[PDB]
Amino acid sequence: APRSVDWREKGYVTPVKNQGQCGSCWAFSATGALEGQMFRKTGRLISLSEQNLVDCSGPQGNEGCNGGLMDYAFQYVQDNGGLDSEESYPYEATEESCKYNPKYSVANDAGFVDIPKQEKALMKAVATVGPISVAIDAGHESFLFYKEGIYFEPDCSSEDMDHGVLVVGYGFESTESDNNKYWLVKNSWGEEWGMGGYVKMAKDRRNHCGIASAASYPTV
Ligand SMILES: *[C@@H](O)[C@H](CC(C)C)NC(=O)[C@@H](NS(=O)(=O)c1ccc(F)cc1)C(C)C
Repeated sequence: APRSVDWREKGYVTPVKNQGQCGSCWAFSATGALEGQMFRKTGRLISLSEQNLVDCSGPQGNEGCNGGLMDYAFQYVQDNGGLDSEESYPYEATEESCKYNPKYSVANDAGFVDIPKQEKALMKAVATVGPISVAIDAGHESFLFYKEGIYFEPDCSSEDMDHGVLVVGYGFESTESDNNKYWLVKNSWGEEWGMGGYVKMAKDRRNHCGIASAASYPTV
């Protein structure tokens, strides 16, 4: 792979969003990955509806504000034949009945790819595909309070992830030979969290916080 990647600079990434007090992280992770792949296919970046996924993707296994998986969201888009735009189907931070309208669909996918569970494969996918949906262990106050720099939490688990986010690139701080490496991660807690809503997460430390444990992207 390249030494560093940032897909924001290539037009693949919408602004940071805010899931509110709803356990819909998986929906924001899924729309981010689909936004990236639809841009790769068409050259147009269009913000996608998390509310459409929250309300409508139960049949694929999601549970609205009580949690879900990005792969189940990619399966819904395939099954349904579409996903509405954010503008047409705005986010309400609470589960409601399904109001999908095909007139306003702006995305589709034909399934998904699960990445092998290690960071060299994750890096290859980020470099060759675009932004990648991942699950991490975010369940520490250090993550809530993160401000800047490379996040490393001694008690992070590589097995027990609870929060879905989006890898948009990677790189290094300091001189290269220090191996001060990070994943560039878009969160869905608003731009006041973190570094404008982003976090750099420890890279190449044996899958810190599980970032390579449940990584995937949609096939468009
Ligand atoms: C993010 O907002 C979600 C918060 C949970 C506590 C509702 N996290 C998830 O949906 C996670 N998916 S899951 O399948 O692991 C899960 C975990 C705990 C739950 F209570 C429900 C579902 C995340 C890994 C996407």
